[PDB]
Amino acid sequence: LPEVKVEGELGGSVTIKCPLPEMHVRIYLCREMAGSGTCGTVVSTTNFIKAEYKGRVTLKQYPRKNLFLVEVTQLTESDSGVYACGAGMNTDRGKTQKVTL
Amino acid sequence: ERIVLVDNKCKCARITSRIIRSSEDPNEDIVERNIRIIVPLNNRENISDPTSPLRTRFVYHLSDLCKETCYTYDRNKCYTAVVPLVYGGETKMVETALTPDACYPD
Amino acid sequence: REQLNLRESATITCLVTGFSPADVFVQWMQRGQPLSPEKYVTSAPMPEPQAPGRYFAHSILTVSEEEWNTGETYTCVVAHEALPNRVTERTVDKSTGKPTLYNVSLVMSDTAGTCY
Amino acid sequence: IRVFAIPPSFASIFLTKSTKLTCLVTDLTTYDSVTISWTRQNGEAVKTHTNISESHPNATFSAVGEASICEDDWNSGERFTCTVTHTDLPSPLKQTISRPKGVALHRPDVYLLPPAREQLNLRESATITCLVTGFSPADVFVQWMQRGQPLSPEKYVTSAPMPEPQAPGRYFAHSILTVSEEEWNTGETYTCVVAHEALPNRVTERTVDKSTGKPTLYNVSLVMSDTAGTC
Amino acid sequence: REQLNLRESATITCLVTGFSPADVFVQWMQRGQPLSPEKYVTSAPMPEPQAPGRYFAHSILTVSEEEWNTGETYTCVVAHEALPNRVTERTVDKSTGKPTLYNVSLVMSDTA
Amino acid sequence: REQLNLRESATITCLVTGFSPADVFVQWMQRGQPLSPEKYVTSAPMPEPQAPGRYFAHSILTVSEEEWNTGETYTCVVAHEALPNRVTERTVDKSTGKPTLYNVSLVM
Amino acid sequence: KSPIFGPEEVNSVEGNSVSITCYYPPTSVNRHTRKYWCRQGARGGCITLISSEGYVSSKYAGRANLTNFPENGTFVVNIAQLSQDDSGRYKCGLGINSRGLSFDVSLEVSQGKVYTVDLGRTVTINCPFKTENAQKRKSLYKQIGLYPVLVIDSSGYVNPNYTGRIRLDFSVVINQLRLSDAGQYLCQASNKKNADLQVLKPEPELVYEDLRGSVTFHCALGPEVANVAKFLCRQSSGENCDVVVNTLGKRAPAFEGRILLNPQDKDGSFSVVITGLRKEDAGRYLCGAHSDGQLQEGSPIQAWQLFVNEESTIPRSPTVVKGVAGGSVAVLCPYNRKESKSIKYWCLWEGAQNGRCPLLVDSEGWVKAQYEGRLSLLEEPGNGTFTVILNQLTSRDAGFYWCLTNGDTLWRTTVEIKIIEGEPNLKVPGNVPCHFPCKFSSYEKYWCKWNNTGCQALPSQDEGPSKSRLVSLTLGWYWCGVKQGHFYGETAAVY
Ligand SMILES: *[C@@H]1O[C@H](CO)[C@@H](O[C@@H]2O[C@H](CO)[C@@H](O)[C@H](O)[C@H]2NC(C)=O)[C@H](O)[C@H]1NC(C)=O
Ligand SMILES: *[C@@H]1O[C@H](CO)[C@@H](O)[C@H](O)[C@H]1NC(C)=O
Ligand SMILES: *[C@@H]1O[C@H](CO)[C@@H](O)[C@H](O)[C@H]1NC(C)=O
Ligand SMILES: *[C@@H]1O[C@H](CO)[C@@H](O)[C@H](O)[C@H]1NC(C)=O
Repeated sequence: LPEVKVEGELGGSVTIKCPLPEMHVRIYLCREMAGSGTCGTVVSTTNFIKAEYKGRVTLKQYPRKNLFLVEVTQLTESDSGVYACGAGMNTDRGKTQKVTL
Repeated sequence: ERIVLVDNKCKCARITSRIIRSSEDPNEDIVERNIRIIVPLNNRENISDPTSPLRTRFVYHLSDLCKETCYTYDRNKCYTAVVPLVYGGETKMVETALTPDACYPD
Repeated sequence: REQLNLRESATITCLVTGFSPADVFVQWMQRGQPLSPEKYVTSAPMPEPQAPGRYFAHSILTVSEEEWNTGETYTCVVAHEALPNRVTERTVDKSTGKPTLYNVSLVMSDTAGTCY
Repeated sequence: IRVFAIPPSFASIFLTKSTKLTCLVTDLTTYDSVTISWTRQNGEAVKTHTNISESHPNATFSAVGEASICEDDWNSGERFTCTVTHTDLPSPLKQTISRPKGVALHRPDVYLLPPAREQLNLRESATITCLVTGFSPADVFVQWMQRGQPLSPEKYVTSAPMPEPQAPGRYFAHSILTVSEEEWNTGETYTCVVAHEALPNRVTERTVDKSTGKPTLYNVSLVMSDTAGTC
Repeated sequence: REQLNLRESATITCLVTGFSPADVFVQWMQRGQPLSPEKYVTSAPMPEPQAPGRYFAHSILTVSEEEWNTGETYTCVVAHEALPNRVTERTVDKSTGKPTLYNVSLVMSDTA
Repeated sequence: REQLNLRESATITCLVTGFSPADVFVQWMQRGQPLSPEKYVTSAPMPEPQAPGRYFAHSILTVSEEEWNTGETYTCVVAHEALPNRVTERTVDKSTGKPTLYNVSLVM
Repeated sequence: KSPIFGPEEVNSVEGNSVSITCYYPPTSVNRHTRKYWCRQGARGGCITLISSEGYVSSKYAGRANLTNFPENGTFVVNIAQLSQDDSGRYKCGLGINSRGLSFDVSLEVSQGKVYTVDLGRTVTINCPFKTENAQKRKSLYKQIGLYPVLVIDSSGYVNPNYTGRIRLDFSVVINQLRLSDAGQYLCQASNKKNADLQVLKPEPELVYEDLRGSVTFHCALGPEVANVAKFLCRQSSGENCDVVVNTLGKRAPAFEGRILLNPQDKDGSFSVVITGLRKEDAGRYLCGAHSDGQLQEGSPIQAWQLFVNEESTIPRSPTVVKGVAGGSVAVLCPYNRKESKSIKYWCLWEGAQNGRCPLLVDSEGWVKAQYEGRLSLLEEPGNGTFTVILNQLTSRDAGFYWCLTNGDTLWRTTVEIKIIEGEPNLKVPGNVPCHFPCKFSSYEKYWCKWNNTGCQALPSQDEGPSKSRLVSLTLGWYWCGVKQGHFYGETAAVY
């Protein structure tokens, strides 16, 4: 559980690296939900992308050394939560690649 | 009639479910959940390390159990540690048995 | 709960989302015995509005309320090309739904520590 | 002139893997004519001793014994003897040593009792006791280890097995360790390790320290969550 | 507390430590009347590896455990010269070591 | 506590301390009606060690242990000149002297 | 619950020693933990009365012993000098008292011419006669209401209660006694003399068996009753013998295939074998010949109290291995790793009651008529199991098959072969066709030359999927099957 500390301007873009166990059942990025304290998915292994983050993020899979990359095209200065990657059906406790912005 | 959902001996966490039939009809049967948890209260934080500090905070997330640091010794599992036993000049590392009932060689 | 209160019949629903490329045989088996095709009715797969490629489907199985009350498992099976073993048996029975009572017991003992 | 014959305890058989028989002669005149071979039940002997000292702190003679006996010989219990060659004795003296015969084999129970509250109030030193009750045969070997590695034997002082009051064939020892009260008050884990020929892996250990040993308060924090959780 | 669990017996230890002329005579008594001598056993005095002049002794009493959870008091009487009044007493009971605070804190949530 | 554990009887003490002159009257009454003189015994006044002018006194009431366990609320009354109304009553029972054993803190 | 099993209820007379044996699952922990015999005190938990670790109480001092038999998996507590005070509820178990793992034993001590016989057994009563008169008018007399209300007519007619089982001479012999028949009859010959009759229900012979295992009951009833049809109850709460197996032919529906019944021996002692025991098999099984079959009174019976451990070392065995008609199967039968095989007998079932298994194959290699050729047993997976195969999918083969061994722990694991007609996974009959689907082909399609002694692989088309497999013996019964390596997949029958 490591938490990458990234900074970028209003237009500055951030890339996120997470491990890929090659399971491919579900690998996902999760913004921290501060309004309730749990974790809410933003991108996963099936197209679901958040309405507030509509078409501003994408995922990339690499088998060379098992990369799952989140690329954010835009950035509306909205404080990015703890983008904790995880695997499996259970989002809340599948957390691993901790990232904060 | 209990359906034992889980029995985790790493944490003394047993979950069983039962449809108790209070009234003599349908749609009044209470479906239950009998979580039973035994707190060690004197076990160390590191169960296999005797000298570790005492464990005071016990966290139980019922999803990680329905499907790692343990809280209680499993009685069927042989827990051992290594201790130096210096006798003469010859210090020797020996395999002490933390749980002696379960650690007899077969 | 309302249709159970009505006292006539109950309908368990098997819903499959995703469904990349149509393709799915859904079978309803109870106690390992496949049930009659008359009882369970499936649906023609329609798309998803969350993703046009995605395809969802439903299949309802109706029984008497007493059969569900008894506790029979009636678990539905899904067969898709995507399927890892090429089948699923997702799960449900009366006593595995939302609970109404919780007596959590938290016994604390200074000489516990070796979980029987 | 003093001569003592000491049998090999189970601790020596376990840790050193060698059964050494010691017939020591001390506090006498020096002649350097010592050559002793430990004689078996018959006339033959195994080996000679080594490392005899021709000087003593009180300006006398000090001798030691040394042997290497195969362990099944000790298990069977054939009688052993030591006979002296030193010319100070007009007639050689024979010391008889052997293992007691077929006893039972119970296993110890180890209990650590922390220092009393009255002793802790004085802020001088606290005594922690290790009680070994229940064993059988009469040999047991207890070591103390302050938080980590071994305490040196000046500190504690275990007694000798002495038949338990009301349990016909079991025994009990007692080893007491004296420590500074701060040392006990900081919170150190003190461990008692017993080696016995009846335990699982011959050894076991029980540790106790400041807050485990008879604490005034229990401080817990159950934090159960996800009480629902699709199970 | 790990011996009472077995619910077999209870071994109470009287630790006299410190005396000079090693001659210490210890008895056990419960409710006045002295306990008969085949219950406890007393070790012979041994020098304290610490205090070079002093000596110590430990006397154990094995009582049936049910009795001991009846909160019965057992007292250790020890006699030695350096003792002001020539004797001294110590009393032990079921509640001699009871913890003062069971300070628990339960955090029950339905949200992970 | 030990006398209660023995279960045969129990003695309640009334320690009337720091009064002058020496004379004083001590009596007991459980519920309202004065307890019969054989039950309790009052000591004679004696000079208090610390305060030099004040003399203390004791009154012991012997009652059955089971009666004490029922919390019968006895009261020891003292009559003395220096008192404002010449009478002061103090009551005791099993309930009195029990601290807050259970301290539950429910928080939302 | 606790896998500990013992006598649910002992009883005895004062001053008589009692022996109480408690069974525990044999594991290293269970074999080396503390064995305790405690008394549930009315309010307060157990007070440990005796322990395996040399402890004995205030009482049980010189009266009691507690021996531990780890090999049997039991421990026996012996209590001598029983008294009326030593009656109540006790527990025998392992580990800590306040912990569960235990069994409850209810001990009751009863205050201390007599004839005591079991129910439904021969008994006879003597009544002294005055010889001064040749034969005074006498009959049988019963102890019911201070005056022998007519129990046998002086003319010799039998009472409706004691009908057709009494003979009188002074000796009176009655057989097939029910529980209510016995009594302290006062008989006169008028020279009144006392007598005593007692009937005792036979104590159950406790049998502690494992889940997914097998049990054997030995109904050694007396030869006399021997020829009367015999049966095997399963005693419920209220007196109703859910008859499981019957010599006459009755069969219990939820016990098909599995149960086998040995034929009666010279005497009258047959054994009943049950396999694949489950948690619902725990209960009192009552024997008893009395032609009808239903356990009815006035019949010699023998009792067993089976307890099925829910923590068993026996591994899971696939209960059914259904297969394609004309194809093949694979039956992996577990056995005790400790003791290796002697004879790997493999059987069938005649019925749910008779069910005499027909050893299709044996370690020697003898095969039955219809399975001559088309069946084999192939030891490996050696590590404590094996794999019996049966190719050429005939329908009739549907049923239950037992993986017998003549070692020690005789689990007779049972497997159900549900045959279903469908596409065959490998190709036909030689002369040499053979075919297995590409999905099934991830392994290594092989050929063996069939020998009832030992399957030996011989050359054929050894390539990739070719039409898929094939057989060639260019220059008997032969096999063309898939192999996993350690284990084995299906077969193929060529000539
Ligand atoms: C304490 O915890 C750690 C895990 O948090 C574990 O330590 C390793 O486990 C092996 C098991 O035998 C130990 O023998 C090794 O010594 C440990 N690795 C190391 C650091 O040596 C185990 O739970 C405990 N190990 C300790 C602290 O001795
Ligand atoms: C007791 O537990 C609470 C809650 O975890 C903690 O805040 C406190 O520091 C603990 N105190 C001690 C003495 O362990
Ligand atoms: C008691 O527990 C509470 C909460 O668990 C904690 O905040 C407090 O510090 C504890 N007190 C002591 C003396 O440990
Ligand atoms: C009892 O609980 C309340 C809750 O806040 C706390 O303030 C109080 O200090 C507690 N009492 C004691 C004696 O700790």
